[PDB]
Amino acid sequence: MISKDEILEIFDKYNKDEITIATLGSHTSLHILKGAKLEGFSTVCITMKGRDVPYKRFKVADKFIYVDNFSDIKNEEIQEKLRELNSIVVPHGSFIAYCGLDNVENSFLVPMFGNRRILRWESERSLEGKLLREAGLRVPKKYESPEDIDGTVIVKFRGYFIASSTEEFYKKAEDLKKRGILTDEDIANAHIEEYVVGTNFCIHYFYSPLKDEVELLGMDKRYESNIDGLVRIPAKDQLEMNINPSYVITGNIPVVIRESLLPQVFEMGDKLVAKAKELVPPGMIGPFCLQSLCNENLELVVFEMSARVDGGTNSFMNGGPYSFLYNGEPLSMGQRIAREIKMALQLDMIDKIIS
Amino acid sequence: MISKDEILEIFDKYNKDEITIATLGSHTSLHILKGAKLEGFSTVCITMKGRDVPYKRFKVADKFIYVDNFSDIKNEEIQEKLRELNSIVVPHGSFIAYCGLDNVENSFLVPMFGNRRILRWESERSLEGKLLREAGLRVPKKYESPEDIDGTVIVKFRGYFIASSTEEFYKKAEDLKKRGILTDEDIANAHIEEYVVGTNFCIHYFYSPLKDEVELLGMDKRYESNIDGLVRIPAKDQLEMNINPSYVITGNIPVVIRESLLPQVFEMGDKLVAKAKELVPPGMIGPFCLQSLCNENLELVVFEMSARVDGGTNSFMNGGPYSFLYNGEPLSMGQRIAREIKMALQLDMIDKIIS
Amino acid sequence: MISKDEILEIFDKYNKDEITIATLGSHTSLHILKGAKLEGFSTVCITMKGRDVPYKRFKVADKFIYVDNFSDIKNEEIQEKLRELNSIVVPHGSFIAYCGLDNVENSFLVPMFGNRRILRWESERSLEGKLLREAGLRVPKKYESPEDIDGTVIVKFRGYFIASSTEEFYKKAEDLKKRGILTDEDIANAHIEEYVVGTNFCIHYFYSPLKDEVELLGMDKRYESNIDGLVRIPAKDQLEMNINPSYVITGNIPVVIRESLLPQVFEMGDKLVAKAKELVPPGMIGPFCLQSLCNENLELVVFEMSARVDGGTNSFMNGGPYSFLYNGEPLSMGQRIAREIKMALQLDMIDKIIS
Amino acid sequence: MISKDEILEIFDKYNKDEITIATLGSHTSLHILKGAKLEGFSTVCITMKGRDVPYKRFKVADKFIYVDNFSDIKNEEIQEKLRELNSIVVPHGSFIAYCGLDNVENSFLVPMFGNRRILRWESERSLEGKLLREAGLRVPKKYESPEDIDGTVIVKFRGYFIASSTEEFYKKAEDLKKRGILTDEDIANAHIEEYVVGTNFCIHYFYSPLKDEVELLGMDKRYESNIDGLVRIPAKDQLEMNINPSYVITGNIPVVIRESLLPQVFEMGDKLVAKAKELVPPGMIGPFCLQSLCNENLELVVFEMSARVDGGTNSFMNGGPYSFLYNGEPLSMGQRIAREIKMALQLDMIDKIIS
Amino acid sequence: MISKDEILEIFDKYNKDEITIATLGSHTSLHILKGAKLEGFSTVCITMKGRDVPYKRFKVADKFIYVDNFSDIKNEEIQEKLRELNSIVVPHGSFIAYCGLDNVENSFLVPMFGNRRILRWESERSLEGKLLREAGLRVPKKYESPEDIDGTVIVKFRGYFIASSTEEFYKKAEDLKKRGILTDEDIANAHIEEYVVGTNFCIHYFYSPLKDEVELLGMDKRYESNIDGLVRIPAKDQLEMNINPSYVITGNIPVVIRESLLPQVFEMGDKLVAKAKELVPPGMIGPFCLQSLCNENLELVVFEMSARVDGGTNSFMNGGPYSFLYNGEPLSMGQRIAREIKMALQLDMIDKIIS
Ligand SMILES: Nc1ncnc2c1ncn2[C@@H]1O[C@H](COP(=O)(O)OP(=O)(O)O)[C@@H](O)[C@H]1O
Ligand SMILES: Nc1ncnc2c1ncn2[C@@H]1O[C@H](COP(=O)(O)OP(=O)(O)O)[C@@H](O)[C@H]1O
Ligand SMILES: Nc1ncnc2c1ncn2[C@@H]1O[C@H](COP(=O)(O)OP(=O)(O)O)[C@@H](O)[C@H]1O
Ligand SMILES: Nc1ncnc2c1ncn2[C@@H]1O[C@H](COP(=O)(O)OP(=O)(O)O)[C@@H](O)[C@H]1O
Ligand SMILES: Nc1ncnc2c1ncn2[C@@H]1O[C@H](COP(=O)(O)OP(=O)(O)O)[C@@H](O)[C@H]1O
Ligand SMILES: NC(=O)c1ncn([C@@H]2O[C@H](COP(=O)(O)O)[C@@H](O)[C@H]2O)c1NC=O
Ligand SMILES: NC(=O)c1ncn([C@@H]2O[C@H](COP(=O)(O)O)[C@@H](O)[C@H]2O)c1NC=O
Ligand SMILES: NC(=O)c1ncn([C@@H]2O[C@H](COP(=O)(O)O)[C@@H](O)[C@H]2O)c1NC=O
Ligand SMILES: NC(=O)c1ncn([C@@H]2O[C@H](COP(=O)(O)O)[C@@H](O)[C@H]2O)c1NC=O
Ligand SMILES: NC(=O)c1ncn([C@@H]2O[C@H](COP(=O)(O)O)[C@@H](O)[C@H]2O)c1NC=O
Ligand SMILES: [Cl-]
Ligand SMILES: [Cl-]
Ligand SMILES: [Cl-]
Ligand SMILES: [Cl-]
Ligand SMILES: [Cl-]
Repeated sequence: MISKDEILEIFDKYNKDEITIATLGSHTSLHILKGAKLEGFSTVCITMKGRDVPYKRFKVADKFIYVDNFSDIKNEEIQEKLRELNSIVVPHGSFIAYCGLDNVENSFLVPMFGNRRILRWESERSLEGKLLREAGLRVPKKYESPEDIDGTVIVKFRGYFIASSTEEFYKKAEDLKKRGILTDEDIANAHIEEYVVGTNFCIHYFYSPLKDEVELLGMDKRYESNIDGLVRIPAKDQLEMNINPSYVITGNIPVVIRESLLPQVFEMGDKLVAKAKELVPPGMIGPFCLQSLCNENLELVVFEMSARVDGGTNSFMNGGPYSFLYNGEPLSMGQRIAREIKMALQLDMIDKIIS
Repeated sequence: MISKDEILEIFDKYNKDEITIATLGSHTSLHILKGAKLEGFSTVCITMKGRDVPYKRFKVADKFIYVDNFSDIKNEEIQEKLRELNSIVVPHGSFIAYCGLDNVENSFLVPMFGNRRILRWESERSLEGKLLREAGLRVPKKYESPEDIDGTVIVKFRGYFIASSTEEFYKKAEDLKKRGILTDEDIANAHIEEYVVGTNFCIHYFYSPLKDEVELLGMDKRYESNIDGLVRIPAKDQLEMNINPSYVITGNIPVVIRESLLPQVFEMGDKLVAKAKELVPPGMIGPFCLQSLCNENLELVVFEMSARVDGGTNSFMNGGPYSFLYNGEPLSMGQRIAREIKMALQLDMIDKIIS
Repeated sequence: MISKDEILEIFDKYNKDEITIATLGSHTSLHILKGAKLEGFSTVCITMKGRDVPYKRFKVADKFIYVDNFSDIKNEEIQEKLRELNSIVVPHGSFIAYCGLDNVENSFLVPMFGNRRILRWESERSLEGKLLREAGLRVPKKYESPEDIDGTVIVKFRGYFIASSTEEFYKKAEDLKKRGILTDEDIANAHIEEYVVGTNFCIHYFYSPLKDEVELLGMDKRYESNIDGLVRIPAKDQLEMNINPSYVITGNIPVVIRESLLPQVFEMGDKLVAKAKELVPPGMIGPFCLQSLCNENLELVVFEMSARVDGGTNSFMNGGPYSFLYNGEPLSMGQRIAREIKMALQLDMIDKIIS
Repeated sequence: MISKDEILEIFDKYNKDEITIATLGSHTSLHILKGAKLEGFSTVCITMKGRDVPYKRFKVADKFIYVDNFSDIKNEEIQEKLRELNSIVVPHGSFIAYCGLDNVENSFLVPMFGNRRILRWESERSLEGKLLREAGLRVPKKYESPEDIDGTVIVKFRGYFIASSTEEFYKKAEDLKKRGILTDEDIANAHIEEYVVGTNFCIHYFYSPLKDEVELLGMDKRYESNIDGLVRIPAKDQLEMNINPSYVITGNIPVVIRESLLPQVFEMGDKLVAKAKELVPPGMIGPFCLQSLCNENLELVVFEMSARVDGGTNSFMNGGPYSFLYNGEPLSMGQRIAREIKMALQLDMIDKIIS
Repeated sequence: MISKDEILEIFDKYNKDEITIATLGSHTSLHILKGAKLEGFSTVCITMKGRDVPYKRFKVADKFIYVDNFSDIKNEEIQEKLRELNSIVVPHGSFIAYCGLDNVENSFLVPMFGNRRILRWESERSLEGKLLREAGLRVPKKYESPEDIDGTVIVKFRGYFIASSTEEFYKKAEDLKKRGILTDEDIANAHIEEYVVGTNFCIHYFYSPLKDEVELLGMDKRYESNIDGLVRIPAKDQLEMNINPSYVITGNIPVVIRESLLPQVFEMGDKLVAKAKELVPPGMIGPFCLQSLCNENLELVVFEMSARVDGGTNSFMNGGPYSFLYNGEPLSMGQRIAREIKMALQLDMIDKIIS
């Protein structure tokens, strides 16, 4: 429901000499907050007892807003403190979850960097797939039912698994059932897709509304448990084990793509951005991620996407190979975001970047 | 054919107050170009429609020379524009390929950073092997024919494969034949070598003719498709698949060697450089790479080498652990190259570094 | 035996205007030395013929103390040169080994950064396990004998191996016996523990006595041979091989943890530090490492620890994502150590950091 | 005559990927050019034999356009080279003079940073005085004729002189006549004004059209010959001399104002800018200078002004006390100008800053 | 009256995770505030309508506390806002004046950087002279009455004047009387001292309680009106004028002393600091200034001193020749102060630096 005009009129009651930057103490905040500081902003970190330390030892947050549980960040109490601090909020991962995405779309009355509406088109696999499909991006083939399985597939609902046949599907579905990890409910709605075999590049872009431009900021590959520990076990020993792959994100590892694939990489960000404009105006605002896999035909296949800032950006908080190129600075995505805010304020174009 | 005296006399007609740096928009250019800019140079990027974007959004090239296809970079038209811009060319990967290595050795009349002649000793496995062998470097054992196969071997001609027996060789050779990936022609000339099992360090060195010194700039490990995606599949599931490993370079990942192996690492660069002096004078000039594997006996075995700048340097465009040590700067290899140029110009020693 | 008062009285005869920083040319020294230089210190590198080059080409050491073999660093001759240079020694890895840990605890009369006593609690698996256990840290389950083996286990004594049964244990123990890699002596004392399956984070902390605070400096994952080369071989091909995993450290790869796990990460450093205070006063001083594995339940399990600086810090000599956050500098662990020294000298608190 | 639309249509035929920055090798160019380089621009310096060295040894210009005499910079030949290089021209001091201000206002068909029209309102004392007067700025009292002289006055036409009476006026007018320094022509048009006695602050501002804001960049005091050498002679000795003060600008000396006078300083820039908008639209664009004198009542009296960049900015090419405050950078005025250009290009607002 | 224990107990109720730095928008604040920001602090500027602009355009203050008149900064309302923001106050010049020094010594209940008590020993010429005299510093000779005048003297009470005889004294005293500038009241209390003829060095020191050390930060020479404008008038013309010298501080100019005089310069800071310890414990804390004159015998004579930060530090907000030497940074005095605060907080030694 949340209107833009409704948000622009909250921002107007804002002391424009004292715009702070706020976000939740988790996910990507360290460099969101550090990046604000580096751009001259004072930073507000929503945190809680037990989860505050890293924001305290990294000296990255000027003001803390402590909650009892991160769940409370939907409360009017917290929204008020945030408005009283003239904070623009930088959403992420974790913020959407603890706040709840409905609360974010119509209950969270705090100005927010980026296109609010577009946060749903990422929460929903149908919307996400629509966008990537309509944008004209390579996605893994979808499979309506386990009977369609005609190659290796991955099956999504931690409870992930791999299958090369309909038979293998239920064999495994059953396994994860008789072990409590999967309920017949999840198994019914199971999303089955082509298992793309290749190299992982989670590619972090920044669309600048001010500059009307898609920028490449960086790239990481996921570091997942247990899978990445599983495959570090020799095949002989893996076969002697009764173990299921899990794919819990635990970290990220820096990587750079082959330079001749940047034209492809940029086109992918352009296309996505150009279609998101039509489907969810104003479209992709600020940071977004294409989580892709490079098959052996040097084709990047997008198996997931983020419409906010993605966790992999943590791999370059001190800047990386790509973010450096612009101005030879240790530029993080957090800071890149802070700059857009800064510059928008300075050109009186805050309406191009908040919602 | 291209003479040095012939090149020095092209460079003389050059406005020495306006030396630019040129290269082709691909492979390693981003930091070749950015590194020039950082050293005060104005940069020329040879590019083409559709492949130009990343050099435009990274603001890394002052002048573009657009071609219809990168193939045209052999044309006299392009050579002239380059000479008229007082450009020293920085070769790479991609440049050799689109230009063609014959054209580079006797048809490309533009001054070029590094030892021109030595670019062949990298194109040819016989020369390369000679050099590494004569330099005194550990290389994987070669195998004349599939009958000699007495361990695990890798077989080179994308169409790579692994074999642990003569039988397995043809079994697989056939596989890649009946699937169009390999023609009996490639299979006949198949290069078979010891499969070295260990950790990948692509080690980037810089020989400075001015300083007469081998420098360590950085290290990456290859990120290859589909192999690195293949091995991320659990053994159980891999066995249920009918899939062949491919080894297409798609990216690079930063790594540092165990410090006690740097003496070995430096000796390897010294030896290579000292033998390349005798075999292909003036020898290794500027950037070169030993693509090695560290076996469990902490011995680095070189399975490949580059005599120009290697793609892995992209892993440290914002500088890395090793390039930092010299002056605490975010030093890339591109910039290290620009500096040599700069300094050579300033000491009037351009003849120690171009050809 | 070495007393603190005994060490403080060596340091007093020191020219406090000329404190140098010394360490051994290996392990982590490059950034220990570079970090000293960056903090204004003059640096002393103990080296030897053939192992000196990298410290010479990296221009990181002001004075070399050449030995015939690194073994000699216990000699009174070397201790004297070091005292005459007013050097505080920064221990590491390699230093403990060549010097010998007994020699370090009671024969090495040179001031040393960090808690001397605590270097043993890392050399001994019983002490180490006590500390991690008492600190309240997750460790892999221990197994008294091969008969207790009831899951996958790893077995430690290069000569490492994996087992999923008592039968498999001896099958493999025998293998490594009949191949000379393992003697019945090692096999008897074999340490058997739960094979933790997950993502490797070697987490580098710095306890500051001055600031009384645990800082997070960085993280790497080990790059080991042959294992990490072994698992890069396709399962089908691995099965056709007769090859044993080895786990020789050859390098390190940068990684960042999922941000929501930093509270856990910091608590682990706090707990360790708080227990080391009681067990080995003054406790953990300066750099220490928890070498952990993140299981799929996002629990970090510590399978090893260093009480001095760990080799992985080499992954961020030009600084990393975490070290950056403090002051936006390319901060290495070597430099972080130099700073503590510097600052201790300046506040006249050298007794909080040497021993 | 020169139209804006006329200029915007020259700029359109410009390759927007290759905008260079050009100016004349003199006056303030060193930091105009260096500041461009630092912002990523390639720089064009118009120079001539004998006057080129400092731009060559400072490595500040990528391309030189040599003229026979700086006078030629009006020629169509030079305008074409400049248009072909996609150069935006940055006017100064010296450029106006050698080019001639008429040629600049209607004959110089090269895009130019800042408000073209406003360059006249600085060439003419009547316009200048109007502006400062209408802006509401303190100026020294004007004196119609030598008979009005009722205090100390300075008299302007090198040929300057000071008078405290009508009698003294002609006494001195005669002196400079019978010595050839002044012709009866100059003496007739002599401008006579109140001699303001106080401290010199030449205050360099930057109006940003993008940010719609007046910024304080720096301050210098003039270093003039012979006056500043004259007054360094003891009074006793000066009286024994027959010497006339001259006021030839030879250099500049850095100074900072008393902080409590910055509100006054900023108001002066605001007022000037706000009136220049009405009188000469778009008004003051970019760099301008109020050359003032602080009387003992802490009132700043403007005795001169520049509507382009003023020579004093040379006092802070490595940045100064005020330019630092914004981002802690060594920010020069040249660079501040380059940034505006850069940013205007990036927001597609080149029409707010060229003419 | 204000107690330390009384202040330490205000600071305890402070959120130690959110210490801000506050001061008054004037005098030296720009670099006090900027220096805080650079050290990670969030900054509070007390300002008022009309005087706020420079702190707004320099983006140097995160939070403004607007007053109706700077006088109000004594109000409990303002003290509360400041305590609620966890602000340590950095006194200066302007702050003492608007707040009133009595209010500062016993009515201003906000923690304050430096030794509170010592602010009086600077307000009073008797205390100041005692300190400089007892410290063992060269001061100009004092003159009890105009009859003692036996050389050139300067006479202090804007209303300053110079005299070389008793006769000249009253001649001039009368002049400034019959012109309203001096009342018989001021003339009675007139302070008469030796006119020291030499070069002005206002020398800015920083005593660090943490480091127990006097540091040299920088040096400026005063730029005063009308005197410095007066002496720029030729002697002949000055004699034709009826003008009185005034000495209103309007600005500052950077200068460096002859290096061989630094031993003297440092001794002067040591002595002052060592005597201030005895006379006003804890003594000189943080920034202080010796405003001296170098006579021709290379002896520095202190004619004034500041016990807080002096306005001349504005001459090096981007750092200067001396502040650079420590760490090669553009270190201002504001930042040097912020660092002491930072570091004191980090070593839990806030009691060594506040009062
Ligand atoms: N189509 C696919 N082919 C191969 N691996 C995949 C595919 N989709 C996902 N994965 C692996 O499983 C992990 C979880 O996938 P997914 O849940 O889609 O990403 P996320 O949970 O981060 O949105 C991915 O990081 C990737 O490594
Ligand atoms: N002797 C070998 N042992 C194991 N792996 C190898 C060997 N040679 C090559 N490889 C793997 O195959 C990839 C392709 O090898 P190669 O074609 O020699 O390198 P490039 O194509 O980059 O010159 C390498 O990056 C390496 O990972
Ligand atoms: N409990 C475990 N589970 C899985 N892998 C392990 C375990 N312990 C060690 N390893 C692997 O074997 C390597 C050697 O382990 P260890 O010898 O304990 O470390 P280090 O030799 O560096 O002290 C580790 O780097 C890790 O990759
Ligand atoms: N009204 C004045 N009172 C005192 N000095 C002045 C006055 N006007 C000019 N001067 C001095 O003479 C010099 C030349 O003045 P002017 O010619 O107006 O400046 P410019 O030539 O730089 O435009 C100035 O730099 C200043 O030092
Ligand atoms: N003893 C002296 N000899 C010569 N000049 C002096 C002397 N004392 C002060 N002055 C000049 O007069 C100015 C005002 O002096 P004073 O009022 O003592 O300093 P402040 O007002 O800054 O405390 C000084 O900046 C200096 O230039
Ligand atoms: N790559 C990362 O480091 C990363 N960390 C967290 N996420 C995502 O962030 C969301 C919330 O993060 P968390 O559980 O740490 O609060 C999760 O749905 C997870 O998919 C990540 N992935 C993408 O944002
Ligand atoms: N490591 C890398 O990122 C990398 N990228 C490209 N190359 C080599 O560069 C040559 C040309 O590169 P490309 O196909 O991107 O134009 C290829 O033969 C490839 O082996 C690479 N390897 C070595 O130069
Ligand atoms: N991770 C690393 O790069 C690393 N390099 C060396 N070490 C340890 O350092 C010790 C001595 O090192 P070296 O063998 O290079 O002299 C060894 O016991 C080894 O376990 C390492 N691991 C931990 O310190
Ligand atoms: N302050 C300076 O260094 C300075 N240098 C040159 N100017 C002005 O510049 C004009 C041209 O300079 P020049 O003679 O160096 O080419 C002159 O009218 C002179 O008044 C200066 N003053 C203002 O622009
Ligand atoms: N040197 C300077 O720039 C300077 N500016 C101001 N002061 C002193 O500061 C006090 C208050 O300053 P103000 O009048 O700008 O608010 C005055 O007594 C003046 O002597 C200065 N001198 C010493 O602090
Ligand atoms: Cl992102
Ligand atoms: Cl290379
Ligand atoms: Cl460590
Ligand atoms: Cl200006
Ligand atoms: Cl001071």
